[PDB]
Amino acid sequence: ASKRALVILAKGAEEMETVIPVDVMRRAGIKVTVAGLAGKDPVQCSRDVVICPDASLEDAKKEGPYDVVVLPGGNLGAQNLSESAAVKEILKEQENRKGLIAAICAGPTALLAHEIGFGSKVTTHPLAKDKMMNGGHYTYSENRVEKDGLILTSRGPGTSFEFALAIVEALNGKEVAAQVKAPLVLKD
Amino acid sequence: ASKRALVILAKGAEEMETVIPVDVMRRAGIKVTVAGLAGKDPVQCSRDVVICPDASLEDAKKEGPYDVVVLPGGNLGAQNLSESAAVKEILKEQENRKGLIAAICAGPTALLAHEIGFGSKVTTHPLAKDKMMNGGHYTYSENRVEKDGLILTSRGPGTSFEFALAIVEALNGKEVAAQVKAPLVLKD
Repeated sequence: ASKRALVILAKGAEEMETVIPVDVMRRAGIKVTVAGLAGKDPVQCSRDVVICPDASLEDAKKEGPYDVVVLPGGNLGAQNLSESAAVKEILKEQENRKGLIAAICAGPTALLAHEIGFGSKVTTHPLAKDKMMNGGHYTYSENRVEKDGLILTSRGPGTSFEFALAIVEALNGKEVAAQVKAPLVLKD
Repeated sequence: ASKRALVILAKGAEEMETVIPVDVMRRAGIKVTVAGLAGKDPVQCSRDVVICPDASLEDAKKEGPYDVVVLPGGNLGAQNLSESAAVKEILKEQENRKGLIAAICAGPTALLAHEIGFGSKVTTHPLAKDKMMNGGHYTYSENRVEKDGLILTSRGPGTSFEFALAIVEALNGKEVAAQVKAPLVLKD
């Protein structure tokens, strides 16, 4: 009866945008797997923080399904996500079974690369807007967190807490989110 | 002409409170060393995020001095910090040369264990107040970030961005802090 979250971690990911959702989701009792795109080896994030994944993406793919698939940002991380055929397969399957897809900052741009969620309202980092909107396949929002159907997006490192709590609210409900939020000492 | 920051990482540290300052400080051009209390080996943080330090604390001690020494929180992390004689020596030396000491959430309680900064106004997580105030050696503040002389403290994971930007403002000034803050997409 435990919800499961997959966080996909590639070289160049924004480490804050990775650790904050992972931590918050585990405070909410979600089973999170931090899966390394390239294997089980340690991953050098964008600001040189180095994180050891729980599993390779190949292994974690076999222990699905997941209630949420999480795509962190960071410009080089999103590009690695956008180029990976394993990500495409994971996202297409998640879309088909109507599971949640969550992406933050530059992360949403992998959705475009993989033709995921066309027609949805999404947000990105302001610096990633032109890229996400190439072709007019989505509608752009400047809300800090945006959710349209099964696509949940958010804007940058400083929205990471709101993004994570929104995932918690979607999976476990508003009261768990409120209970997890209080000890964090957030402003709003 | 590069400012240097030491972040001391022990088993059980709050990973958000570790990654956010490290990342923000590196965006500001500070040379940060993430030093593992127990050695160069990977460290299991409080929510099971596993981080590889840059150096052991023994090695990093030799490449000082540092403009700021940073103590993350997490209850078991702070207790490991509070029990370590190497931390005591690092903090006492930092106090004597009037360098900045920054601690967040439960982190400040290591200051008490090591008799650092008595008489200063400090803040902690609300849950760590009774422990920090044992003996009346400090004055308690409920400000989200508190700075009194060379002691900079802050309250919890959700204050981590404000805490980090305050370190940046102290080391590099208000304009660098403002410049680093803007791309993060913080609310206030």
